[PDB]
Amino acid sequence: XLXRXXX
Amino acid sequence: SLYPIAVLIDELRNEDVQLRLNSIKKLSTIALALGVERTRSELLPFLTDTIYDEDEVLLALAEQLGTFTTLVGGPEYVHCLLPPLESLATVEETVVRDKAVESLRAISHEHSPSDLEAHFVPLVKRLAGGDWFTSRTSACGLFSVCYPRVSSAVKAELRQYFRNLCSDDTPMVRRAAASKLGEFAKVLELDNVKSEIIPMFSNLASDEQDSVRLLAVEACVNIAQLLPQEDLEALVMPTLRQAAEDKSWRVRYMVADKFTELQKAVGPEITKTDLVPAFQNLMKDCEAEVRAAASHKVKEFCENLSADCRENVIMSQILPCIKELVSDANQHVKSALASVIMGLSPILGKDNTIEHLLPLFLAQLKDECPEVRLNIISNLDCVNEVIGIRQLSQSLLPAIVELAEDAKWRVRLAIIEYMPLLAGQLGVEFFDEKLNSLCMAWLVDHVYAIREAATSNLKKLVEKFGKEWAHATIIPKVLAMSGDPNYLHRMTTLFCINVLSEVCGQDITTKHMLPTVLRMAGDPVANVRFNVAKSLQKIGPILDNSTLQSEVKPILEKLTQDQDVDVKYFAQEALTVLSLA
Amino acid sequence: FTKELDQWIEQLNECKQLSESQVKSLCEKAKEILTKESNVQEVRCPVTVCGDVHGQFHDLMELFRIGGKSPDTNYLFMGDYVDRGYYSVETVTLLVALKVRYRERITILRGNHESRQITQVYGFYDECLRKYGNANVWKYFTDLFDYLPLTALVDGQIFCLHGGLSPSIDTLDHIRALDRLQEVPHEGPMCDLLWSDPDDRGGWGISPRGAGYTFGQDISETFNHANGLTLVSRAHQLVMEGYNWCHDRNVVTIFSAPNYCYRCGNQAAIMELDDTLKYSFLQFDPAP
Ligand SMILES: [Mn+2]
Ligand SMILES: [Mn+2]
Repeated sequence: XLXRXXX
Repeated sequence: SLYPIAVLIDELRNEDVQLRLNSIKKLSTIALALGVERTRSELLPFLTDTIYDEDEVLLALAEQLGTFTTLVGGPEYVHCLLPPLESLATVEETVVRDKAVESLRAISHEHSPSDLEAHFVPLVKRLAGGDWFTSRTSACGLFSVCYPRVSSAVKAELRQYFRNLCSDDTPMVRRAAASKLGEFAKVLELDNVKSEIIPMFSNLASDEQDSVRLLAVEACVNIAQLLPQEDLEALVMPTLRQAAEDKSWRVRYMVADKFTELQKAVGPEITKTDLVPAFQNLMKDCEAEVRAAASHKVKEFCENLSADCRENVIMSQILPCIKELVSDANQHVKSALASVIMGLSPILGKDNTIEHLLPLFLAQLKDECPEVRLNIISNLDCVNEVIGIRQLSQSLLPAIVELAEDAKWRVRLAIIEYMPLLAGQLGVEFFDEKLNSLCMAWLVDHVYAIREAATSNLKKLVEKFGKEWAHATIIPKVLAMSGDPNYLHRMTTLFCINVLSEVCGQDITTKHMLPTVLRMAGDPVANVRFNVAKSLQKIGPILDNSTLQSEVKPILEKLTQDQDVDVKYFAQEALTVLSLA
Repeated sequence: FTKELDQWIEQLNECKQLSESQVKSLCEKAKEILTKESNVQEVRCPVTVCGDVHGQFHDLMELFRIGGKSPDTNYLFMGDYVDRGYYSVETVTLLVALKVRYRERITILRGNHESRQITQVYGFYDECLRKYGNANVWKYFTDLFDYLPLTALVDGQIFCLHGGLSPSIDTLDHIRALDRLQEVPHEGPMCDLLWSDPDDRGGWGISPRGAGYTFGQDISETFNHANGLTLVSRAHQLVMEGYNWCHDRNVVTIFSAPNYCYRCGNQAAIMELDDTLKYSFLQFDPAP
């Protein structure tokens, strides 16, 4: 979930 | 200056009449250059004054003056030594003041009774009644020595001054008096211990300053031994019971600290009556420092219980408290108890131990703080010699194995450490039967770190059972791994040979390990090929030179021709280090 | 020189960066060594295959604790050495260092993060500015990344690459036919290998990342059969369990950065391929 480029 | 003495002086620096230190040690020699006559008239005087804080010098001077009774004329002249010592006693650096006292105490016995009264006691008063404090602080250490030899009328004087020292306006002089109350007590005749000591003791025990109270606990041990058991209850116990309840945890800390000493000094009856309850209260103190100090005393206290009805107070008055402490919050506390708890086995019996102690032993053995469980693990002996090796193996071994195979490799790593302990503590015969397997298993664990752990752990087992046990119980199973298809395991073998060369000695290495090493030089996997070079370079210095020419040098030269880069490099390196190049 | 590398390595193992001077050098030779290797690097087992590391230096040290130390243990990293973690510089430099010291003990592949564009958005760029004082070390490493092999083949049976399969590549020759010496493109075969993701919808799909594609089981089966592969080994995707099987075991995901970005709470894993291509996984939490 950190940004879809990837948690 | 002048020359017989100017030798003591150091005319080369820039100080203030400072002395050559190495020379103040060659002091009892200048004492000969001039005779007794001139030692007294010129040497001592020169020493008395002329005191430039060189400390290291002042110290050697205080020590030296203690062994000068003869260089001055013998007993009839010891007092010639007082003046300079009195001086040093009232210095700054305590270390020196101490030495001064030790010496004054020493030569005290040289003074004739007549000279004590005539010269010694007077110095004691002047230090006691001194203005500055260090003077007073150091006076306290000089009462016990002169007290016995002087006259009835003078003793009294000595008691008065000592009294005045305990009630001194300063805490330090008071702590000092307190710390010497015991020895002074020990040399007065009963009646006076009852009439003068007790009151001083009572007073200091109820001191405004807890740094002073804290100290009356030790004085208590002494006064309590000097008195007949009947008088204890009236003259001491109330004061002692108060100390255990004292507002200051420091004071209570001291009671727990010197609990075993009080126990003996007070007798078994009072111990069952008064001390057992106090012990319970200390183990329940809100301050962890106190509980832990108290726990630390558990075994020693239980041993000293009247054989009479010992075993019953333990099960009824102590064991409960213990059960509580095993669950304590402070690991400082759990820690103290664990480092002595199983020592209760012999006192409680092989049956009581098994039904009551063994469970606690387990709790702590599976505690969080690996320190606490290590304390249990380092003290299995007495539990072992009490109950049987099997009755214990049956209560411990499940706990161990339980972890030797666990989730976290870190946890398993913890158990590998207990190995050389468990080993050398439960005996080789037990190790070959119930432990060896686990130790062999870890050699082939999935986690590298664990393998590495158990590898170097073999060395610590040989250091515990010897090169013979090794060649018969370990080298065999270890050498086997060289046939293993996994290279991670094949390398493990060489890693075990590398460490075992360190403690198996030139013979067992050359005959049983060197062969397997040399043989793997033709291993299909390059990582093994080069680690073999490295193993030769490791166990090389353990082999005699005939060996290093016959089969080592050849093998390495072969490897240097290997197709693999790293194998080449390590072979060359191996050679260049062994000198076989 | 060898004595020097050993030094640099010992240093880097204490998590101490090397100088700009030494990076420039370390990089110039690493280029030499890496040019000779191919888009489909041949790797002989035994070897341990690891996934993403992303500057999590201290977890990398935990990884060596678990699989053995280089050069004793052979290693194959499938890229993604930088960004996210707090120590991309120490990490990447150590690995490149190991590769220059031990060409045959380690193989390092290229991941989607071994690129100039994404390193300027996800860490590695700024960290370099912070640790050195200009963009030089970044330039050296990003240039070096261009020589990083796109794929590795272990014993002609196990195919390893950072991301995944490409609808514009069905043959290992196709891959050997690409020019890898260039920044990773936004699309195409080279891009797809480093950006695609296995999936549970059949055939090809739209990549939710904006690069490469998703591919279902049927696709892998075909790619494997056509190339004589026993299984496809990739990374690039956080997998809570550290490692993950899919496509009826034609594909396996291996993520080597535990508790990724120090926020997701995933395990990390590492795959051991022994002397016989027999595979075993080692899962591990973050080092304390
Ligand atoms: Mn990726
Ligand atoms: Mn990634």
